[PDB]
Amino acid sequence: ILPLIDLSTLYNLENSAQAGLTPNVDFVVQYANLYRYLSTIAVFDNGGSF
Amino acid sequence: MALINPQFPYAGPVPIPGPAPTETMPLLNYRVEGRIAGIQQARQFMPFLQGPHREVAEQTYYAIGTGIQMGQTFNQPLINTQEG
Repeated sequence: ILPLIDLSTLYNLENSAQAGLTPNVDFVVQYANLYRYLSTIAVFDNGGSF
Repeated sequence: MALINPQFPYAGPVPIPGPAPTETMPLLNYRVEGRIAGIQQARQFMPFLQGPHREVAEQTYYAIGTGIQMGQTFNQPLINTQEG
Protein backbone atom coordinates (compact mmCIF):
# COMPACT_ATOMS: atom_id res chain seq x y z
CA ILE A 1 0.00 0.00 0.00
CA LEU A 2 1.82 3.06 -1.29
CA PRO A 3 1.12 6.80 -1.35
CA LEU A 4 1.86 6.97 -5.08
CA ILE A 5 1.70 10.76 -5.43
CA ASP A 6 3.90 11.23 -2.36
CA LEU A 7 6.59 8.87 -3.68
CA SER A 8 6.65 10.35 -7.19
CA THR A 9 6.92 13.92 -5.89
CA LEU A 10 10.39 15.03 -4.81
CA TYR A 11 11.31 17.45 -2.03
CA ASN A 12 14.56 19.20 -2.87
CA LEU A 13 17.12 21.62 -1.45
CA GLU A 14 19.15 23.64 -3.96
CA ASN A 15 21.39 26.69 -3.75
CA SER A 16 22.58 29.14 -6.40
CA ALA A 17 24.79 32.22 -6.70
CA GLN A 18 23.76 35.45 -8.41
CA ALA A 19 26.12 38.34 -9.14
CA GLY A 20 26.18 41.73 -10.80
CA LEU A 21 24.58 43.90 -8.13
CA THR A 22 24.28 47.68 -8.45
CA PRO A 23 23.65 50.10 -5.54
CA ASN A 24 20.05 51.37 -5.19
CA VAL A 25 18.80 49.27 -8.14
CA ASP A 26 16.41 46.32 -7.79
CA PHE A 27 18.16 42.98 -8.29
CA VAL A 28 15.54 40.43 -9.35
CA VAL A 29 15.90 36.65 -9.02
CA GLN A 30 13.11 34.86 -10.86
CA TYR A 31 11.31 31.80 -9.55
CA ALA A 32 11.19 29.03 -12.13
CA ASN A 33 8.29 26.97 -13.41
CA LEU A 34 7.07 23.53 -12.19
CA TYR A 35 8.49 24.09 -8.70
CA ARG A 36 6.36 24.83 -5.63
CA TYR A 37 8.73 26.87 -3.50
CA LEU A 38 8.41 26.48 0.26
CA SER A 39 11.24 28.70 1.50
CA THR A 40 13.78 31.12 0.06
CA ILE A 41 17.06 31.95 1.80
CA ALA A 42 19.20 34.83 0.52
CA VAL A 43 22.73 35.43 1.77
CA PHE A 44 24.34 38.77 0.93
CA ASP A 45 28.05 38.06 0.63
CA ASN A 46 29.08 41.70 0.18
CA GLY A 47 32.63 40.88 -0.86
CA GLY A 48 33.82 38.96 2.17
CA SER A 49 31.78 41.14 4.53
CA PHE A 50 28.50 40.35 6.26
CA MET B 1 -23.49 48.15 0.41
CA ALA B 2 -22.09 51.68 0.50
CA LEU B 3 -24.30 54.75 0.38
CA ILE B 4 -23.87 57.08 -2.58
CA ASN B 5 -22.68 60.54 -1.59
CA PRO B 6 -24.84 62.95 -3.64
CA GLN B 7 -22.66 65.98 -2.89
CA PHE B 8 -19.37 64.31 -3.89
CA PRO B 9 -20.09 61.33 -6.16
CA TYR B 10 -17.46 59.49 -8.16
CA ALA B 11 -17.40 57.54 -11.40
CA GLY B 12 -16.20 54.07 -12.36
CA PRO B 13 -12.57 53.01 -12.59
CA VAL B 14 -10.32 54.66 -15.17
CA PRO B 15 -7.49 52.80 -16.97
CA ILE B 16 -4.18 52.65 -15.12
CA PRO B 17 -0.74 51.21 -16.07
CA GLY B 18 -0.74 47.44 -16.40
CA PRO B 19 1.52 44.51 -15.48
CA ALA B 20 2.75 43.41 -18.97
CA PRO B 21 -0.11 41.06 -19.91
CA THR B 22 1.80 37.89 -20.86
CA GLU B 23 3.63 37.89 -17.53
CA THR B 24 0.34 37.17 -15.73
CA MET B 25 -0.26 34.12 -17.95
CA PRO B 26 1.47 30.87 -16.90
CA LEU B 27 2.79 27.92 -18.86
CA LEU B 28 0.94 24.60 -18.52
CA ASN B 29 3.82 22.64 -16.95
CA TYR B 30 4.45 19.60 -19.15
CA ARG B 31 4.61 16.25 -17.24
CA VAL B 32 6.97 13.50 -18.46
CA GLU B 33 6.34 9.80 -17.78
CA GLY B 34 7.62 8.26 -14.57
CA ARG B 35 8.29 4.96 -12.88
CA ILE B 36 8.45 3.57 -9.36
CA ALA B 37 12.00 2.34 -9.74
CA GLY B 38 13.49 -1.04 -8.98
CA ILE B 39 12.28 -4.62 -8.71
CA GLN B 40 10.39 -4.98 -5.43
CA GLN B 41 11.08 -7.81 -3.02
CA ALA B 42 8.17 -10.07 -2.17
CA ARG B 43 8.57 -10.21 1.60
CA GLN B 44 10.25 -8.31 4.43
CA PHE B 45 12.15 -9.55 7.48
CA MET B 46 9.87 -7.82 9.94
CA PRO B 47 11.04 -6.71 13.42
CA PHE B 48 7.75 -7.77 15.05
CA LEU B 49 5.68 -10.92 14.68
CA GLN B 50 2.42 -10.52 12.78
CA GLY B 51 0.29 -12.88 14.86
CA PRO B 52 -1.73 -12.68 18.07
CA HIS B 53 -0.37 -12.98 21.58
CA ARG B 54 -1.87 -14.15 24.86
CA GLU B 55 -2.47 -11.91 27.87
CA VAL B 56 -2.41 -14.62 30.54
CA ALA B 57 -0.77 -18.03 30.75
CA GLU B 58 -2.93 -21.09 31.39
CA GLN B 59 -1.68 -24.21 33.15
CA THR B 60 -1.61 -27.26 30.90
CA TYR B 61 -1.81 -30.87 32.06
CA TYR B 62 -0.98 -34.35 30.87
CA ALA B 63 -2.43 -37.58 32.22
CA ILE B 64 -0.28 -40.09 34.09
CA GLY B 65 -0.98 -43.55 35.44
CA THR B 66 -0.44 -44.90 38.93
CA GLY B 67 0.94 -48.43 38.97
CA ILE B 68 -0.02 -52.00 39.69
CA GLN B 69 -2.32 -51.98 42.71
CA MET B 70 -1.37 -54.57 45.32
CA GLY B 71 -3.18 -56.28 48.16
CA GLN B 72 -2.82 -55.47 51.83
CA THR B 73 -2.57 -57.06 55.27
CA PHE B 74 -5.46 -55.46 57.14
CA ASN B 75 -5.77 -55.44 60.91
CA GLN B 76 -8.93 -57.38 61.29
CA PRO B 77 -11.68 -56.73 63.86
CA LEU B 78 -12.81 -58.99 66.66
CA ILE B 79 -15.86 -61.24 66.51
CA ASN B 80 -19.18 -59.71 67.58
CA THR B 81 -19.95 -62.11 70.43
CA GLN B 82 -22.29 -59.52 72.01
CA GLU B 83 -19.37 -57.24 73.00
CA GLY B 84 -19.35 -54.40 70.48
